[PDB]
Amino acid sequence: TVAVVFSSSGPPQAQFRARLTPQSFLDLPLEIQPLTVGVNTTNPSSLLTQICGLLGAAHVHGIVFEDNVDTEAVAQILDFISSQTHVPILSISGGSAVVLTPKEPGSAFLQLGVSLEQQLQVLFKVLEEYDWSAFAVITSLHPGHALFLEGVRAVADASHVSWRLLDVVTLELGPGGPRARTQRLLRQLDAPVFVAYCSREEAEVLFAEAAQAGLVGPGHVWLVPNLALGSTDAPPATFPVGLISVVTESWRLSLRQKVRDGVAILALGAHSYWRQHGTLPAPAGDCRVHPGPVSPAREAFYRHLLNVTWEGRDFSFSPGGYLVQPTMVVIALNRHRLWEMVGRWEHGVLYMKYPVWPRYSASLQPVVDSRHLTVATLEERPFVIVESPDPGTGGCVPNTVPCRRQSAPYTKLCCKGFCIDILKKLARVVKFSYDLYLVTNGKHGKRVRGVWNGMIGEVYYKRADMAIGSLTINEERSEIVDFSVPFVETGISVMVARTVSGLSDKKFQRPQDQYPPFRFGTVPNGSTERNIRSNYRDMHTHMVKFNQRSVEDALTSLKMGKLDAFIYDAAVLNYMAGKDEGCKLVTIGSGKVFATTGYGIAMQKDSHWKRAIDLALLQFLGDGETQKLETVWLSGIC
Amino acid sequence: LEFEASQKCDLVTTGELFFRSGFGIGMRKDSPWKQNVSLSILKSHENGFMEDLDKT
Amino acid sequence: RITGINDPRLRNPSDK
Ligand SMILES: *[C@@H]1O[C@H](CO)[C@@H](O)[C@H](O)[C@H]1NC(C)=O
Ligand SMILES: *[C@@H]1O[C@H](CO)[C@@H](O)[C@H](O)[C@H]1NC(C)=O
Repeated sequence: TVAVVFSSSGPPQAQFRARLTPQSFLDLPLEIQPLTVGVNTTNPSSLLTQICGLLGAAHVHGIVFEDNVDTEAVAQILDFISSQTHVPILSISGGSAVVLTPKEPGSAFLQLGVSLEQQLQVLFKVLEEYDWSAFAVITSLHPGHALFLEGVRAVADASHVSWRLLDVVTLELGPGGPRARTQRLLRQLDAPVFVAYCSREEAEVLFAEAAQAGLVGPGHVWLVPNLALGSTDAPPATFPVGLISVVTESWRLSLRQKVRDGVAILALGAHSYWRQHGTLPAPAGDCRVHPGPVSPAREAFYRHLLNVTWEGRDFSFSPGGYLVQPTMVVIALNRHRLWEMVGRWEHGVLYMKYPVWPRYSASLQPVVDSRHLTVATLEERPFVIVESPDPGTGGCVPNTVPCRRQSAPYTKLCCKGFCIDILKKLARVVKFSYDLYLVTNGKHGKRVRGVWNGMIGEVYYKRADMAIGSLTINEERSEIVDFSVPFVETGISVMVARTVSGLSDKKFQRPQDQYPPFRFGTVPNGSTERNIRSNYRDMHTHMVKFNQRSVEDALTSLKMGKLDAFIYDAAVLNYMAGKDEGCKLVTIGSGKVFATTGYGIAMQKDSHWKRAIDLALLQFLGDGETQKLETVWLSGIC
Repeated sequence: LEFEASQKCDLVTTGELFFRSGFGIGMRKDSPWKQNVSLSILKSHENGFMEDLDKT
Repeated sequence: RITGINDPRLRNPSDK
């Protein structure tokens, strides 16, 4: 048998009947007969008398609690009762589901919640991803403030980033006290990120005071644990929009649904113990007698009661009465005063709905940071390399940047390469922030009747602000999108198998050879095939039967013997001939470069960045760091 | 240096380049002539005219 | 030739 108790809400007579009705709900192998009890008011004698009477006149094996208006100092009574009469109980919701760390020795409470350590871990896993590192910690004079202050420091030393702390302050945010002193202390602060710990009344007082002393505008960000924010279904006034909290799963289920989970976990625990010994332990419910030394049978049943799994939800209780390894979900206050999901957490890796933090204003109209820009690119093997994050610690190796392939759902890869290092140094010197995302359409750029795809398309239509990578310079692009000075020098080159004297040779100029027809490369839809077609019609006509899949399959075709000559860029062709199986070489060499242009950073027309960072590129080229990067990333054997 | 080394006699360039830079036309700050000069230079690079001038 | 500064066989991993 399993008991059920309600408290302090709209009278759930219909809910009580609906809970009592499924005497066989088929939610587990075997179903003990459920019974329901309801207390009118929450009080010490009321609760004590009801539970003692029910469990002494019913002979019950387990009992499931349901919470109330969320007042404190109620879980202690449950701990006391469970320790005395040795009956396992379980709290499911409200204020009684707040973790009690030093529980009684022989008690079996098992309240589903999360300790401050796990919540702080999740919060610092969302601070690291957006890279704030401000740490303005504010705590009121609360009973548990010392534990929070110890935990934040303990976790601060358990990560990679320095986490430069700025200030921690403790103030009397109670119903009665000097408001002027707290006003003075709040008026003197400077940090873009705040972490606060207090109670709901303390939260409302502190937020009202912060609104008075101008700390709630679009400049700062606030974070609170689940202890504050109260009901979750009625956000009061003076609560800043953009508040971030972390709550466990099932923050939107029904009261009836929660009880169904509570009875299921007890039923599986008995069933799991049933397979071991084929019995259900007898109840021990003499509240009046209050007997019982340490009992091994109930101890073994409780030990087997810890781990449970059903319906694809892992409930694993630590020795302390709180569950370990849950799947928390981060929530935030939308622009219309309504809690909404922002980012999940599942086996230690954090996700987010937004690649950047939306910042709102007093009259909404989401402001955009002036010193932040979006950069488009894609993968070119010598220059941009994409690697999936390692299963090591969630985030990938340092000296790499997060980078996501846009297409709502996203997978966070992290891109590496030469142009990435250039971008990192540019961000270091010009003092700006950025986010990087790969392109999905055609590689580099084309004009199919005014529709430009690729990075040039994403920049020309004002969906991006730069476009770094392997992006050469030509007459067409330079008309519609700006450009900066070249930093890597390329052209057109031919790779052969280790026979021609340039493009003007009759081998390529006159495709009228009888026995041997020569074969070309020309991976289409790129820069080179535009110039080649525009300047030599016959070659374009005769180049239809040319292998065109990538810069990878062309090497295989050349090594096989199905193709004779490759035409492509120079900076990638000569590098590709540096590290090769054997030694495949090109024509005469750097003397054979045709239409010698250079790589560049595209920009929206008339952008104020252009002048600022062209000088930085020139400075970087002047003193020779580019030579070091080239010798690190662009060296070969043969 | 390379033109004179390969032109007259008995002179040889040692090693290779160690610090690279380009050549450009100078103009006053924010002059209106810049865009057209750059476009014409680029189109002459890609035309092949600069190759003919070089070989000449 | 396995140098100490950087070998392309070492800088770029090979199969053998
Ligand atoms: C833990 O889970 C296993 C697997 O079902 C079960 O046999 C065991 O009773 C559970 N409890 C303990 C204490 O091992
Ligand atoms: C540059 O060329 C455009 C047309 O190509 C012309 O309208 C403009 O006057 C030129 N710029 C100057 C400074 O003459």
